[PDB]
Amino acid sequence: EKRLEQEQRRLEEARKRQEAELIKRQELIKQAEEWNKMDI
Amino acid sequence: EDNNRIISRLWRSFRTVKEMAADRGYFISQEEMDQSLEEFRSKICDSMGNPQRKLMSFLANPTPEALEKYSDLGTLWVEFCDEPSVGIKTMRNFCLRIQEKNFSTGIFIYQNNITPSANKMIPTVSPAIIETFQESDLVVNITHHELVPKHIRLSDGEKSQLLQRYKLKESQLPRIQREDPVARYLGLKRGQVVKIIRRSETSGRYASYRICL
Amino acid sequence: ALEDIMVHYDGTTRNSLGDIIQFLYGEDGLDGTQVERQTIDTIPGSDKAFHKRYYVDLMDEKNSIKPDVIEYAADILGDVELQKELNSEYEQLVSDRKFLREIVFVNGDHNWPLPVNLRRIIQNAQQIFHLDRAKASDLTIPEIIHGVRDLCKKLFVLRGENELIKEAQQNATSLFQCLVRARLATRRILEEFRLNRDAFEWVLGTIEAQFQRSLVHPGEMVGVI
Amino acid sequence: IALDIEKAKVIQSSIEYTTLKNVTSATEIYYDPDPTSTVIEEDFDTVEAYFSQSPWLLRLELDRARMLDKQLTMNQVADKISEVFSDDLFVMWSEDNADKLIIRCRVIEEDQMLKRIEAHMLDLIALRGIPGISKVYMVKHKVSVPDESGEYKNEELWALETDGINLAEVMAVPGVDSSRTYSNSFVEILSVLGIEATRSSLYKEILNVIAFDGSYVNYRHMALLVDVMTSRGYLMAITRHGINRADTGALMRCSFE
Amino acid sequence: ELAILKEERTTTPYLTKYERARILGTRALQISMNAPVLVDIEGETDPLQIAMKELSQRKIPLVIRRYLPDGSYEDWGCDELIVD
Repeated sequence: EKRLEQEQRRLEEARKRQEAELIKRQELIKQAEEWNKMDI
Repeated sequence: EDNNRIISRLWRSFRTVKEMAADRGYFISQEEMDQSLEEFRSKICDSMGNPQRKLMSFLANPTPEALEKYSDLGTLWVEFCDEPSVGIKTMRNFCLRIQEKNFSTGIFIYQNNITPSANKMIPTVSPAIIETFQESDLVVNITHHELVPKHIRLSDGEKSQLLQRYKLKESQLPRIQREDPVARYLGLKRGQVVKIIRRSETSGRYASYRICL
Repeated sequence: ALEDIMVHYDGTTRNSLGDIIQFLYGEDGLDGTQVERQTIDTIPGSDKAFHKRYYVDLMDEKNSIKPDVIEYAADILGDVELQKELNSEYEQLVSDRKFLREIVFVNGDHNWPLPVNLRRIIQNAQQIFHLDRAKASDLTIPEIIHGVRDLCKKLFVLRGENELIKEAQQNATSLFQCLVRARLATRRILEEFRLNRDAFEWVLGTIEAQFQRSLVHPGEMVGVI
Repeated sequence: IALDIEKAKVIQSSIEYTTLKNVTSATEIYYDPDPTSTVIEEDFDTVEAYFSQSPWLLRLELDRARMLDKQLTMNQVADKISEVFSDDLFVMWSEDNADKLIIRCRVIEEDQMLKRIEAHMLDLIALRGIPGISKVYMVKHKVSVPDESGEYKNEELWALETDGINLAEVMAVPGVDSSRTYSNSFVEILSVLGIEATRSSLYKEILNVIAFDGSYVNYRHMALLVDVMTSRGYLMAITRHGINRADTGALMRCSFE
Repeated sequence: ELAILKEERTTTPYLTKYERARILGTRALQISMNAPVLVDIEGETDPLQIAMKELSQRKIPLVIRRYLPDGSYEDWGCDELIVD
């Protein structure tokens, strides 16, 4: 059970990191879409 | 029909480019990595199904791990060219776009061929780096081949530690060409060292090093 | 083309210019005359056979070490720290099986030339120490585990405390360590070979010495060979 | 696809190079001044049914047997000719139910020009398949794969072996395992997959040559040889043009050749 | 500068067969040229046999200098190298 708890903690940490990186990524996606619209 | 196969090949090239950008250290969202073919047709193909290469250009920033390991990693701009043949004008305007938006690295994928005059102005785009790939050779990701082991670019500190451990000079390492397909996949610049961890039937695992030219 | 290539004192294989051809001769640093065909026991067989051969359970009585082969069978059942040690050993064995079966030898071939013949060493020990008879062994499980674990760290191909040197040294003996751990498992030692203590230290010392003797000698003109 | 013979045959047909010359049985040139009719009575019915520029008629008869064997369609051949020649030639093709499969063409002193155009047609009209792949064979391969119980059990699978090499194009064909395509010409392997793949392929070829007659040579010797041949980033041939183009001493180099 | 300190010597601690052969040859030649013998000779007369007897007892007064590829070297005494 102790091992399972540690595994769950690490999984939650990884999930938080992925969420933060996705939040950062969406801004770049928006900028890219705006610039591609500008080129058109 | 032939439209379907063209779209499929374009989708495969897009997936390969995204994988290459992920390998070089930039961040690509997991949802974008698994962006399927039907979604690609929905987003790119028009009412007649024709695709726009201009809608596939994207941007990426290095992950904190890659940024920490490699301090020279900037922003990456990847653009597909609508023109089947690229000349001096198109390369010049691509260079202008890179310079005005201060991108560190720009990847320019063309369709058929590139004129020698356009090749001439690639080295003079400093300090930004412009790398060109053909659409045909990006359909298959060579780094997923069985015969191709995993190549990892060494940081400057690791290269120094290697040369000190073996008491070497840079000319005494095994070499890898700059136009080598894996070297162009990793965007290797002259003087950089890749570590290759390889299957061995005498010891199981064997780590080799090569230096670019 | 190959005349001026020679194994140097740091283990590398270089030509007359000093350019590196290989970072370790033969990718393991051994001599061509000091290897023999041996079978790695963790590769073949079904999962059930592997589990039956290598797993040891100290809680279930009928899935434990037989009581007539060990003197201390009374105070073994119910121990939890010793079970932790056995579980670590079995996890190491499973990792070795996965590494050999999915990376190195995908087609499952398990007969490969490797240094120091282990079967010969074991039967020599059995003949030397008269390991016949139904006598019970006095070799405790922690001694087996720690002895094999320490042996797998004294197979020096490269000397030095450098981190990169340590990584290369660990890489150079992966297959051989897999072989040694496959042969000198706890269940196999206690049941199949029935070694006692003195036979066990003799086997460990002999393995280490023979491995040291099987390395390549600096100054070999391996290119001409 | 590996375990199904029908899909494997489909892939084999899709890969093999096939040109118009492969299926063409004979070619002929006729004089016919009426674009809306013809002089030949045999082809009169088909052309008149179709109808319901230069007078020089260029026709050619396709072998029905091989045309069927290559699984081709008369419409496909006509479309290929039209694509390669735009609208410079008016093309009519007989139906599949005709006694002889024929296709007619017309230009929109020209006899020599027509002969040259006919030669070019027989030369470089590509119907389907990867260029450079002359022949393809179906081969059964025995592979040992772990079972659901972990046991290793033999298994038979279908694979293709070709004549001629085009690695980059064949790797891109859908239905092909692009992560395992292999070639016995390591120059192409170097041009496609890099230098480490070239090292592995070179070792495999050398071992194949040595072990064919049952002989055995230790691994480290061939490993040293193929590490020497690929240590400079490119294939260094074991000749004077490979060895003598190094930076070694002049006295050492002059002693060879 | 080029010499490597005794504490940081990283070469093998064993006498390679080439080093053993060269040491035996040099010692045999020196004995044949009337060099002092550092071990007691029972009834032996062959210089090579006397050299082997000296080597077995770790009494050969020679030093091996092992040249690394970069030019640096390690000095090992024949009395501190392990011989099989």
